[PDB]
Amino acid sequence: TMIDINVGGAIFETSRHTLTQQKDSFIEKLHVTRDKQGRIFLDRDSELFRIILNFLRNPLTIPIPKDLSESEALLKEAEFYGIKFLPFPLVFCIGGFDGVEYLNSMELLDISQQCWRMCTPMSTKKAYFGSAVLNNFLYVFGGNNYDYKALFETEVYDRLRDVWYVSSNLNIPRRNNCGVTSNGRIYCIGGYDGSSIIPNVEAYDHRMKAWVEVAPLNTPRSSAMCVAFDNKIYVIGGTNGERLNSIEVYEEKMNKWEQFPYALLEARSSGAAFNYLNQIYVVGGIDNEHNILDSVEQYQPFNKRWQFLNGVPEKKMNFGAATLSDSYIITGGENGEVLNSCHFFSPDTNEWQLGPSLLVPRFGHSVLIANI
Amino acid sequence: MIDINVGGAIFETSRHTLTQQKDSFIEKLLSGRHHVTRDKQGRIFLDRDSELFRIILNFLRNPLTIPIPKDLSESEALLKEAEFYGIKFLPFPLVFCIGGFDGVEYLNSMELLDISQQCWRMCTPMSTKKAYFGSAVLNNFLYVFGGNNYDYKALFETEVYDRLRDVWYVSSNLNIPRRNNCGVTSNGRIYCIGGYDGSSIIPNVEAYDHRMKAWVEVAPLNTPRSSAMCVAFDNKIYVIGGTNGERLNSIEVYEEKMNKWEQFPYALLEARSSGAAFNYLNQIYVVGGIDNEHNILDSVEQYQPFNKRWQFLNGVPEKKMNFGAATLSDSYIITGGENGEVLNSCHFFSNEWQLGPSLLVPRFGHSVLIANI
Repeated sequence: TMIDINVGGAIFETSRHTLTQQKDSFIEKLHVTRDKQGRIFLDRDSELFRIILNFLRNPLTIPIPKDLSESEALLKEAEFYGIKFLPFPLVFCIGGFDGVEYLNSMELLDISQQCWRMCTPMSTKKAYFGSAVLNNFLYVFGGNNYDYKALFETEVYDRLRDVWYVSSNLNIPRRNNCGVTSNGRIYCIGGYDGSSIIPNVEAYDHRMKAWVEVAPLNTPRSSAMCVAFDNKIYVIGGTNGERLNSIEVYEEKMNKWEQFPYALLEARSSGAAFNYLNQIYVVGGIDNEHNILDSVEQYQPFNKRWQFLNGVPEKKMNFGAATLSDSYIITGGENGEVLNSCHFFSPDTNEWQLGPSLLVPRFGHSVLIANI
Repeated sequence: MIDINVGGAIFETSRHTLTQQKDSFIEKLLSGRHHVTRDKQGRIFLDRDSELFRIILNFLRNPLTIPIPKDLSESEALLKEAEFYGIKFLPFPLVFCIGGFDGVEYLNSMELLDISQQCWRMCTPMSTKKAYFGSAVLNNFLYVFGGNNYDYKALFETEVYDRLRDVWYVSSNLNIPRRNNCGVTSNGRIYCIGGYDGSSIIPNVEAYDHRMKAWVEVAPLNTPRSSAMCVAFDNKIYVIGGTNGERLNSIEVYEEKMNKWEQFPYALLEARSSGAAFNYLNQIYVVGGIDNEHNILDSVEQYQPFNKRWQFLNGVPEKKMNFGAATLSDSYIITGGENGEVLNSCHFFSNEWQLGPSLLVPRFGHSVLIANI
């Protein structure tokens, strides 16, 4: 059957099938407001709707925005309508160090082909940088290479236009800083400014289009792990001369860091932390006896203590990692040797499934997930 | 955290994991919208293969990693099983472009349309290079049968592509070798219709039965055709147009229940071969080709059974014949072909025509096949 819709004065003729192929989207859900001639009416931008409708008419073909603004405009619009351009996540592996060279190369996990393919490189070669996703653009910031002990540059990846661009500079150049997204902002936490280990924390606001400094950590930390959920930011472990087992909590709403009452069982840096439901996880890294770890710690809010789980199949530090909808993926790292190995963790079993291997073995790199 | 009982084996998991695919049969089960059977210990119970479920459950826990079957048997067993649960291993269709002729060489190469990168990528080639072969999908395996190259005017060989295992293998031989034969799947069998046997234009029709593992001959066409166009819907098979020396405009309908081809009362007014036919809802569509006045066509004809007549619609953005083409959900894809030059262009049809990405290797006499695993 065939629906007419009025979007911002423009009329679009389509079928019920086309507009509701995506369950629970806003357009599918839509007494509604109608125009004089009876048609469903949306006071939204017609041209953006047009592009989205052509996408829905053939979902094998992804829109190509004409510039940065329409690209940002389109993703925002699609989010309002509840539309996804791809029914699977895009898993990216960025930068790092290969053993002798710093890298600007990027790898994308090809679900169809069940392997990693080389993808679009960023402009600056670097390892050990903060990274995060904001409105499904990829952000990388800080880091170091052969020309600089610490960097202030921020690069941003626009997938739909397939291009990297240069964004705002960090106030304090640093490496081994932690990046996390919390409530519409990117936070840049701790690290090493080139001469000392710092407590400083910066926030990126996209309306401001700028990095601004916010409340610092109570303890300087480099190579800490961070994770954000439930309007809080957790910074875990890291090193200031000794590896730490302490944890600081940022109440986003109060711009205040408090000490977290429950330390790690194993003090560590250069690992990774993540979140599933109410629970926090910590994986890999290196301890204060300089041992590279495979151990995993889960924090159970019910019991208010950290407990170990089964470890990762192989020990590693300075890997790239990120959570997906079902899983947690881990890529590369170092452990005596430079690694290309990848594993998925399921909170359904707390076990680790082997994944496809990176084309270029690397550490000090990042993993980011785009859900466009 | 749910416990489920499959073939006596117990699996501990979550509702989240088992309901990720909306409206799958297993989601309907674990969401209370369909009668469930339970065991004494209370758990949901499924009288099915335990090992196949294990493989599927591991898939569901990480849908970025696709199961690799250990052999042909399990590969078929798994797809059949996933189909029962209503589960797909990929959330998009796999669109393949196979074989053909590039202008100078016959091809065994196959291209896969990469949705992520929005381009065509080279895939696993079949073992024999050929153009003008019949093709079809059956239980999400790709089949190719017949064809020709510089060494053979016609073929009886059938190759089959298994995507989960990423391998081609040989199947049963055709009874009558052909090139310029037409392929269709109807009620569990692949049909091989018409063509050129190496010596003449023939009317013969063979059906492949997967249980018997044999091509078995059935009722022939009333009129020999090579390069005809075919389609199956409403439990019937329609063969349209083609050539026997001159292009034809006649159309034959096959009733399986009577093993008989009848003439279709509404012929094309305009005769053609080397095109394509397809189905959307109740209507028959016919696209491109070449007429008896030797014009390479871009026209599209729709048959509306309600009004009992053929009508033209919006054409293909360009004229082409001997292209590969296939239907997706809501859409229709058309790739390559010839119009003086060998083409690599692609287009999607709904009632408009959208431009697509272009093939790596321009080709005609090839097929397009779609796997939905």
